[PDB]
Amino acid sequence: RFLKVKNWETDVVLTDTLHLKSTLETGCTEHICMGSIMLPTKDQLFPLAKEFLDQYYSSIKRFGSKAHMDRLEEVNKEIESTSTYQLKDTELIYGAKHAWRNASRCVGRIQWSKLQVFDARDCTTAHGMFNYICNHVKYATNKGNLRSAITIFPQRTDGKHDFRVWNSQLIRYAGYKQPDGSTLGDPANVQFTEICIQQGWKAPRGRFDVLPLLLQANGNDPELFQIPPELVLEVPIRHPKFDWFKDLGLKWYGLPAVSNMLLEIGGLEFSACPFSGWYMGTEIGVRDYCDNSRYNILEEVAKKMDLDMRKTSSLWKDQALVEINIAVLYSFQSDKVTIVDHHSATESFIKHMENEYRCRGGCPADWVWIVPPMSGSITPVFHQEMLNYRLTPSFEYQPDPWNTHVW
Amino acid sequence: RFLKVKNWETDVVLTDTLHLKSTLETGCTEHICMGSIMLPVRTKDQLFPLAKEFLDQYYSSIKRFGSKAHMDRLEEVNKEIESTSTYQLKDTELIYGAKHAWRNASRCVGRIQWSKLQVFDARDCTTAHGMFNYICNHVKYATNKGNLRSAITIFPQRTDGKHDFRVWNSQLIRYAGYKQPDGSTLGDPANVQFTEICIQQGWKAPRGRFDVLPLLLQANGNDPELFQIPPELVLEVPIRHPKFDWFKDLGLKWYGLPAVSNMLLEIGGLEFSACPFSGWYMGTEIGVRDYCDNSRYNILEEVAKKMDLDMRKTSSLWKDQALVEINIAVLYSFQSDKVTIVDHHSATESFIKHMENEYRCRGGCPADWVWIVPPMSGSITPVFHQEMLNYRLTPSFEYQPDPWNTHVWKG
Ligand code: HEM
Ligand code: HEM
Ligand SMILES: Cc1cc(N)nc(CCc2cncc([C@@H](CN)Cc3cc(C)cc(N)n3)c2)c1
Ligand SMILES: Cc1cc(N)nc(CCc2cncc([C@@H](CN)Cc3cc(C)cc(N)n3)c2)c1
Ligand SMILES: C[C@H](O)[C@H](O)[C@H]1CNc2nc(N)[nH]c(=O)c2N1
Ligand SMILES: C[C@H](O)[C@H](O)[C@H]1CNc2nc(N)[nH]c(=O)c2N1
Ligand SMILES: [Zn+2]
Repeated sequence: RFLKVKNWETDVVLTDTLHLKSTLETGCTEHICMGSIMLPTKDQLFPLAKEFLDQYYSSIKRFGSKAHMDRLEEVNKEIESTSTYQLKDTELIYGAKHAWRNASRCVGRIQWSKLQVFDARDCTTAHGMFNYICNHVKYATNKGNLRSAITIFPQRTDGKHDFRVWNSQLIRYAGYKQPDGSTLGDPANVQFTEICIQQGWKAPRGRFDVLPLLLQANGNDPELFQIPPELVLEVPIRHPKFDWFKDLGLKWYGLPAVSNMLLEIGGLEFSACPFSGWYMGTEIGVRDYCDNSRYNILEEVAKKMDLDMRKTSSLWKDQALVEINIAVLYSFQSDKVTIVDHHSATESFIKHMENEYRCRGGCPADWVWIVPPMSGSITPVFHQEMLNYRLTPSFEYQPDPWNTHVW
Repeated sequence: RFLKVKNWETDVVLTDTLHLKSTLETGCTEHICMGSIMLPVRTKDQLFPLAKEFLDQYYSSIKRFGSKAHMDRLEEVNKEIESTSTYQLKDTELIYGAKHAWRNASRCVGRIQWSKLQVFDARDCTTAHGMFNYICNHVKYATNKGNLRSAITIFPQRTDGKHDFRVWNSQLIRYAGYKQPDGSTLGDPANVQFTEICIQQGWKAPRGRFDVLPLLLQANGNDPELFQIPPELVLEVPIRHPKFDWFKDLGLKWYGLPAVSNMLLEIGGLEFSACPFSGWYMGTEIGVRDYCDNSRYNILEEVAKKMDLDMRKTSSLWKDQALVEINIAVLYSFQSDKVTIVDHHSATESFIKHMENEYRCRGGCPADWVWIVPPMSGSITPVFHQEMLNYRLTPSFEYQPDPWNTHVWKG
């Protein structure tokens, strides 16, 4: 019930006590570990509010104070009466920053306290949503000098009036299945693109078409908006040594921005809360470019490199993977767009974990996600034991809205 | 109940019912997942149900469940337990149990091979000298001049825990590590403590970078004794690279036979505390972990220097570049010497076909994703994208504490 984690490279042992405050369930039991599974009213609301306000007032050294008691007081009266409550600005910013601090799959949490929070709780239409998201995108992009941000739309009320961004990230490329049988563009986005054409988008039918946003205000049917083209910073991918690389015609966008998660703070649920930081190079160069079900380019790059593709044991895939990843990092750095390589990011995460252990008594961390998808054991996180558990405030996965929406 | 796992690359979904047979615990709870934690004297009482569970599995596997033969065997074991407090396995039961401990080993990517395992029954062994002879014969049979064959040698079971057989080596073949007064290490830093024990026990250390360690063997709870494996039985591979002619001059070599000797084999509640087992290497074990871990031979620097990579910024990915070349070299070397080895692409692809077969015929395949995914290039292997359920089935292999921590020295 007080637990140790050991680093097997360095022999450092840390004691975790923060897990005792874990709220939600993990999916695991005493009999089965589900560590690799991607997706494992008034009465309930008052304890969630209390738990949250206690942690808030504690964080500002005023736990137990008259101002603490008066606030539980007020939120209590407000729930009783209105059956929900409204967070104060300060509470909303604290909640959002802690939802990131608590994101156990996120390697970049050393940054967690430097998060610009945009309060869009006064938004009422999808046009208003579109405006807020363009401003978020412009602020966060900052001409390539990226800054972390979140934009928080109104909280769920009765569940019939949800705000949702239908897109999974604010910026993604379209996918279209061909007469050919194959797929042009990103195969991850084929279903979403169909909904877009079906809601009226005029698809340019190219390999790298930025999808339009599909926004849902107050439970209405979602509407389509194109992000101003000049606000989507993209990077053409070249290689520092291979002049033929540019000829593949690859590009990626600078801003990773998740838009389908649910932010939960003191029992309140913010179903549209797009957030963004900056990329770790492997995300584009290993996953986006090299997954077999994504742009799947390994074979072309290997062929251009003239490697022996006859046998798996020449490690042609591995060789080409490294080159692709050198090209991503080089292209972002040349164009001065913030990016971090997986060595430097995971080293920061170990420093972060030590800080959180020391100052907070723990850091929930999901090893399956924190260890990079290439070169795992040459990053320090591979060697680091991690305990995974769920603290609130949190970001939660929620089902695709086209499955929920009644039109 | 049914549990589902999905492959995110293929959309294949599998349904697991086998987890309903697990009883041992995971370390996890509804509140904490310990899936990345490395490590998360029995009464007649507990023993008969364990024996019964095993014999029932064994008899079902031979299509004789509930037979007279089955009922007779239960009766026999039952009487033996209450008369002598333990029992002895038949040879057929021992073979079945050892094959199943491998099939159940959720951290093992090589399990497509589980039903091909040569079992050496060393239960008539009584002394450390006899253990040495048996382990030499295992080495020679398993090596097979480079055409490696899986095998396991099983020493007598635990009785009161005061008479245990133990191999003190963590693997049958490993290199010595010596800590120098300046704080540097010569040879394999993973084996420094064990090397010091050997030297203390009277081993005359060559003090080179690749000295094969002597066996340190404990029979019947006695003080352990040192033995050197005949060097002609230790097959080694000098490591060279197919295009880089300077790679040979790094002076690297490795041994061909990976042979775990510190684990405990549990079969129907009996504990085999000395049960060395061996297969063949996946290239990354040597080329990623043994050579490139910072706490092991740690050669990335020197390799990238010779490749003249840009080393001033990690973002040149120099470490990744040198990593791939080292791994090509390990595989090229073993292949060129006709020593069995498997690359991580072939091995994971075979593993996925084994896992799907297991789901169809057995209702599941417990698998530890943290260990199954290779330590380089994880997501270009198909296991990265495969959801896995980890749970504990018996017969099984378990970790045990190192014997120098628990041994009562007789002197
Ligand atoms: C600032 C730089 C950041 C870096 C380098 C970074 C790094 C990453 C990486 C590599 C992942 C895994 C993504 C994947 O495999 O698809 C991730 C996941 C995540 N990060 Fe971050 N992060 C950053 C900022 C943020 C911010 C600003 C937030 C929230 C405010 C956030 C919350 C999350 C969440 C919730 C996940 C899990 C996403 C999912 O389940 O799909 N991160 N982080
Ligand atoms: C035949 C070829 C085999 C291959 C290619 C193979 C592959 C591997 C690999 C790569 C690991 C991880 C090793 C590590 O990270 O240190 C491993 C773990 C393991 N394998 Fe195998 N395996 C093989 C045969 C065997 C055999 C014959 C047995 C037992 C009869 C066995 C039982 C295990 C066990 C118990 C582990 C976990 C080891 C531990 O916790 O340290 N495997 N397997
Ligand atoms: C804020 C942020 C920063 C940063 N550097 N990178 C990101 C990546 C976000 C992301 C981009 N594409 C895909 C994803 C995937 C999981 N790889 C989304 C996903 C899918 C599924 C099935 C489950 C789940 N929890 N998450 C996530 C976000
Ligand atoms: C039979 C077999 C086949 C094959 N291809 N490879 C092997 C390798 C075995 C091995 C070699 N060095 C080191 C190990 C380590 C864990 N990396 C032993 C270990 C350490 C710790 C702390 C825990 C644990 N369960 N196991 C295991 C064995
Ligand atoms: C099945 C497995 O959980 C799934 O492939 C995971 C593995 N680790 C991951 N790690 C990160 N960072 N992102 C991911 O999408 C995944 N996918
Ligand atoms: C802390 C973490 O569990 C540890 O480094 C693990 C990760 N995965 C591994 N996987 C294999 N095959 N062998 C190992 O030693 C490890 N070590
Ligand atoms: Zn778990």
